[PDB]
Amino acid sequence: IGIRLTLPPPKVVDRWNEKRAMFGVYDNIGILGNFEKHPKELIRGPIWLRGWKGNELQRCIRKRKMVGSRMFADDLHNLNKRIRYLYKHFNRHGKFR
Amino acid sequence: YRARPPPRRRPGPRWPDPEDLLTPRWQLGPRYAAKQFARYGAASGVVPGSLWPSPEQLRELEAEEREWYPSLATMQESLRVKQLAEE
Amino acid sequence: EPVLRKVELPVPTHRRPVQAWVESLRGFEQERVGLADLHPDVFATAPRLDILHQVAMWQKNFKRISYAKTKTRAEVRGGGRKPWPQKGTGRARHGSIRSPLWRGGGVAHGPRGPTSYYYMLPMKVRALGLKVALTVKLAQDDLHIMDSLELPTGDPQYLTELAHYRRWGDSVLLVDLTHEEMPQSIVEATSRLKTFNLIPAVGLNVHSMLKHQTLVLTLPTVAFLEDKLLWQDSRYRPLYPFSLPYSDFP
Amino acid sequence: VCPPLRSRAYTPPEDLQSRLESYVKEVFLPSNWQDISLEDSRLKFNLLAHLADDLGHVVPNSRLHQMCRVRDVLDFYNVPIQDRSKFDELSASNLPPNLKITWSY
Amino acid sequence: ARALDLLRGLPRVSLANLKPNPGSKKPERRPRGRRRGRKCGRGHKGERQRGTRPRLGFEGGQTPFYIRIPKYGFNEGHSFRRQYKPLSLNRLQYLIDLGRVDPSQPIDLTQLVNGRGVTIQPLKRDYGVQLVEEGADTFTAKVNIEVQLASELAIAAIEKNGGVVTTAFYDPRSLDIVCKPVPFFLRGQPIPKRMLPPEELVPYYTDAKNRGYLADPAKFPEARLELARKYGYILPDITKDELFKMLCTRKDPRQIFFGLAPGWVVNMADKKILKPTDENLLKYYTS
Amino acid sequence: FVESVDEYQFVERLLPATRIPDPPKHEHYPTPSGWQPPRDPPPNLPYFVRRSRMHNIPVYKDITHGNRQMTVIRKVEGDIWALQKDVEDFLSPLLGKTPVTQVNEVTGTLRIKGYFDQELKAWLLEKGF
Ligand SMILES: [Mg+2]
Ligand SMILES: [Mg+2]
Ligand SMILES: [Mg+2]
Ligand SMILES: [Mg+2]
Ligand SMILES: [Mg+2]
Ligand SMILES: [Mg+2]
Repeated sequence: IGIRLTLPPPKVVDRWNEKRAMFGVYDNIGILGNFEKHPKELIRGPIWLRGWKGNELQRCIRKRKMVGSRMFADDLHNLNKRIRYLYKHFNRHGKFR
Repeated sequence: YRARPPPRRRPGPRWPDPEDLLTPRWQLGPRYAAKQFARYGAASGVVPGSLWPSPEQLRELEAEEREWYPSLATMQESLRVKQLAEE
Repeated sequence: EPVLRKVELPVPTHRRPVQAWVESLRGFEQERVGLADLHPDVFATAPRLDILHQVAMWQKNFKRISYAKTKTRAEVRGGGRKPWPQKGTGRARHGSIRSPLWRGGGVAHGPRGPTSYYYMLPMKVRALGLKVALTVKLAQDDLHIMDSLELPTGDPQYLTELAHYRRWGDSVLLVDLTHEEMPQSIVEATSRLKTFNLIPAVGLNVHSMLKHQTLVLTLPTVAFLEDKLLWQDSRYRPLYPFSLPYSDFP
Repeated sequence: VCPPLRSRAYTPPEDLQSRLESYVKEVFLPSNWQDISLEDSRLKFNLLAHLADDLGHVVPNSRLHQMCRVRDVLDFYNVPIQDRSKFDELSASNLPPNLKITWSY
Repeated sequence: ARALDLLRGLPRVSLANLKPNPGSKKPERRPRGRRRGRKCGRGHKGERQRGTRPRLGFEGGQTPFYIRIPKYGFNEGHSFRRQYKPLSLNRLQYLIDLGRVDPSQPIDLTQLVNGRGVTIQPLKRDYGVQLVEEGADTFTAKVNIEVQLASELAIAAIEKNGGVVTTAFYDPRSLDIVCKPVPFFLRGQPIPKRMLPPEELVPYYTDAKNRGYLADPAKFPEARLELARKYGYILPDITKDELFKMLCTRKDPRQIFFGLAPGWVVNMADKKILKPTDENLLKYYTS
Repeated sequence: FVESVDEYQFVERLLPATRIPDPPKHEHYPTPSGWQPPRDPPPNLPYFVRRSRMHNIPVYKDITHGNRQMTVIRKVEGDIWALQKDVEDFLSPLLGKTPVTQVNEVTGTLRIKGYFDQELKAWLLEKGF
C-alpha cells in the first residue's frame, strides 16, 4: 500500500528557459577577461561560503565568525551548541585516529 | 536569449561613506586611501602628501629606530667589546 | 573579395594551422565568404573528452550551494525531559521525545545548513577544456566562423530560417567579441529566441558549448580566443595574481 | 524566404577530373596537376568555392585542413554521399519476403 | 590526427555523452547489504566499535613513546633560524642560458624571482638566497650577482668567469618588498630603508672574504687575488671589460632597488615617482 | 612637499614578465648548462615530442608506493606506438630485456618501468626533438 494508485501529474521541464540556456556563461571570466574577476566572484549565496568549502564544523565556525553578530539569538545559541557538538564528535569520535 | 552584461570590477576608486555604520573600519583609514592611490593614481583624489608620515608619525618612527635598530658603529663597537671580553 | 584570416600567434613547426570557412549571416546562401586559418593548438588539440567532462562537471558544481537543512535532535523544539523513567514502565528507554527514532524527532544525518560545493580546477585545465571543446566542435562540423554577426534584419524568423537552411543544429550559440559592439540586428533577433543564444567572447564556456549543438564564432572572437587560450601555454608560474600588473600582461 | 532545403545526396560527376583540371587551370599549369599544393589561402579558397558552387557540395571545415593538394580535393569529390534515412537504407536493400519493416516516425 | 577523424565519424559530443576517465572515480562504499552492512566494518563491541577509542598516541596507560623520550632542543628557535634558498651555479647557468636571467644587467633577488629561478618565502623565515658551489666546474657566465650568502667556491667561480658577486643583507620587510615589488607598489607606501644586518650578521657582511656589501672595498682586490691563487686561475681585470660599469653597479646599503631611493612613492597607475621634499622626511629616508 | 618625476625605467625593470622568454641564440651548442634547441627542420619520424613550456625534453621520473620507479615521456604527438617500439629497441640492450611500458594514447604519454630519464633525454636530443 505504500504506492500511489494514480500517475503523478506530468512534470514538464523547459530545457531552454533563460537560466538553463545561459548556465555556465562567465565561468571563464578570469581566463578570458584578463583575470580582472575570479570565477568564484560569480557565486551567489551565503556571505560566509562564497568561494569557500568546508565540512560542517568548518562551515559552522565560519558562519559564527562572519555573521554571528547578525544572527538571531536562538539561532546563534543553536550554532554555538552545534559547534561544540561537532568539535567533540570530530576530535573524539570515529573509527580512525 | 542574450547574455547579461559580463561582470566587471567597479571602475575607479571606491569610497565608502564614513557616516554609514556598516562600512568596515579598514575601509576608512589612511591605509585604504594609500592603496586606492596606488591602484588608481591621480584619479583616486588622494592628496599625495598624505602618503608620507606626518611629523608626529615620523618622530615615532625615529624613536622606534633609535630604540631597536642600532647604528653600524654601535653594532661594531658591541662586537669588538664582546670579542675583547671573550679573548 | 575573400576574407582570409592568418594565424597571428606563432604555430609549432611540426603542426599546420587548421582551416575553416568564413561565412556570413547577411544571406541564406553566404556560406563561404572567406577562409580562416585557426591555430591547431586551440582548434586541433587532442580530443580529451575526459577533460571535457572534468570542466563541465566543475562548471556545474563549483557554483552550487545546496540550501537543504534539517533540524537535529538538539534543534527540534522541546525534548528536554526524559519521557519516562528507565525502568518500571515496561517501555523502551528514551531520553527525549525528539530523538531520531521518534516521529517528529530530529534527523540523524540529514543535510546540514547551506553547503557549498566550491572547488577550482587549475586554470590550465580549464583553458585546456575550452580548447578541447573548440576542437570537438570543429572536428564534428558544428563550428562556423562568421566575418560578423550583422543581420539584414532583427527578425528572429530570419535567423531560425537561416539556421534551418544551413542545416545548423536545433540550438546555436553565437559568440561576439565584446558585449557593447554586438550588432543591434543580431541582438534583437536573439533576444526573442530560446535556442539561439548570443554571448560575448568572455562568456564562452564548455557547458554552453556542449548544450548548444552549433557554435558560431566571429573572426575577432577567434583571434581573441586564440590569444587568450594560447597564453596559458608558455606562461610562467605566477608570482602573484595576474590581475596585478605584469611586464607584458594587459 | 527559405529556399528549398539542399539535399545532401551527392553523386560524383563522370567527367570530374576534367572539370577539376579546368577549374585548376582557371584558378592557378605544370605537369601533374594532381600534386599542386594548396598552401595559399587565396588559391585554396578560389578552387574550393568554385567547386562548391558548381557541384552543390562543399568541403566541410573538418576536412578542410586535409585538402593539402588537388589530389586530395579530387579524392574528396569522387566519394559519394547519400542522405537517405536509415528507413530507406533498410527498406531499399532487398529485404527477404519474411522480413517486414514499418516506420511510424 | 586519426582521433579527430574518429570524432567526425562519431555522434555529437553533448552533455549526455560525457564520462569520467576510467579509474578517476572510485565507487562509493556505504554500509548497506550483507557485505558492508551489519557491523559496518566496525567490528564487535568495544571502544573501537562504539567510536570512543582513546586519542592518537595513547598506549593503553603505558607511558607513551612520544612522552617517554627525553625533550631535546632539536627544534628550539626553529622559527628564528634564518633560512637561505640555495641557488646553485648549475641553476644560475641554466637560467642565463635559457634567457630567464639577463647577465648584461646586475642580477639581484628581484631578477632571480622575476626569472623564476628561485622562490623566496619571507614568511617562512627565508632571509634570501645563498650561492651554492654545485655546478662550479661548468659555470661559464660573466655575471654581476647580489646574493645573501655565498660559498667560497661559488665566489671563486663567479670571479674566475670575470664576474662580480656581493653578499648583501635584507631584513624580512625589505626582502618581501624585493621579492614581490609590484604588490608593495600597489600598497601605496613610500619605499622604506633597508635595515642593517643584526649584530650577529654584521661581521659576515663587513668581511671582504665574503664580499660583504658593508665591507671595505679597499680589501676586495686582495681577497680576489687570494681566491685566484687558491683556486688556480688568473684574475681577469674587470676594469678593462666593456661591461665594467654594470659589474661595478651596487645598490646603496640602505637602498632596496637599484634606481629608487628610500621614501619615494611609485605611482604605477600613471607611471610616475613622487619624491618627498620635506627636509625632515629627506633626512629620515637618507638616515 | 611632493615632487613627481619620471624615473620609471627602474620600475619597469622590476616588473616581471608573464610569458616564458624564448631562449637566446647561442653560437655553440650544447649550451654550458647542457640545453639544446630542437633541430630545424623537425625530424620526419611518425611521432613528435613537443618540448615543455620551459623548453626542456618532457621526460620525467615518477615514483609510487616508494618502490615503483617509472619514467614518463609526456608530450607525444603522432604514433605513440612507433615511439614505444623505438623506446623498447633503444632500452632493451641496456636492460637485457624488453622494458615494460604503458602507452596512454589518450593523454599521449609513454610510461616505462624503471628510471631512464637521462638516457631517454639524451636519446630524444639525438633524434632532434
Ligand atoms: Mg534540548
Ligand atoms: Mg520536525
Ligand atoms: Mg562477509
Ligand atoms: Mg552492537
Ligand atoms: Mg574487542
Ligand atoms: Mg608522481
